[PDB]
Amino acid sequence: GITRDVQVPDVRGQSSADAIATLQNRGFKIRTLQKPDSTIPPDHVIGTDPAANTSVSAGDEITVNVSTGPEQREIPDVSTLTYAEAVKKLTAAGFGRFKQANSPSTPELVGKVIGTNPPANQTSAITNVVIIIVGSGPATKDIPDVAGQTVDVAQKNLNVYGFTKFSQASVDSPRPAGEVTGTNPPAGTTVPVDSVIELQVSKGNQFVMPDLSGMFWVDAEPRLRALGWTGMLDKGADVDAGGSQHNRVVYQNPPAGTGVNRDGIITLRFGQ
Repeated sequence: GITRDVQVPDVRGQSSADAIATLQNRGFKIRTLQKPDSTIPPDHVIGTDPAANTSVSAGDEITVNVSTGPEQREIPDVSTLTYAEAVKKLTAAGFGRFKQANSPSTPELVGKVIGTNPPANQTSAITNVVIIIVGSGPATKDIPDVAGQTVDVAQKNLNVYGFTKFSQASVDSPRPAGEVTGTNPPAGTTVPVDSVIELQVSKGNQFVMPDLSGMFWVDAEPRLRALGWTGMLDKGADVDAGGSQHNRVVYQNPPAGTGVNRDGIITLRFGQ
């Protein structure tokens, strides 16, 4: 006959709080089901389940249908070199709306994704499109080790790398003239190909002078002139000192057999 089960008053059409409050007061329990987006029944009670409207035992669980606000996704982080995973991630994020832009960038960002133009840690809508920019187009390269090679070879190596602008600075060195001492920037330094690279060149500024010891100046003179000597000649006073000194070279300031300065300055003396 009459059910000892109790029919539970419904209060749908108001709010979740009021509905739950009524049931909770009576000792009933509820189950709340959330669904993302408000295109489906809002979090406020518009409808309920007739379980409560039926005679049930006091202390049952009534299901309430709730929806949560608009769906947005926070953008997952991905390795910049892994564009495939990046696009995958936007796709797995719902929207899957992405653009790929290439921009000439600083050498370190070239070759990989730099990020997204909109904030990549923040939320984007499922209808929102994210433009992703990848660094492309380098005009920078790292200069190789170039020391011990000739200037001609050095400039050639630099030109091969695309460094068309070079300048060579020659400084005196024990190292022979022509050997590249090194470069202004060290090896491995990434620089623009359109930059002017400085090749520092060893300048020996020395050439070996042949023996002229104990000979006559009548021999010394044509020999020096013949070898293309052009410097400063020290001819002092003519001194009659005897046979040992007659037109004989007394000493040669730069020792025979070694390298003499680029000037070639020879100090020699003869008597008369």
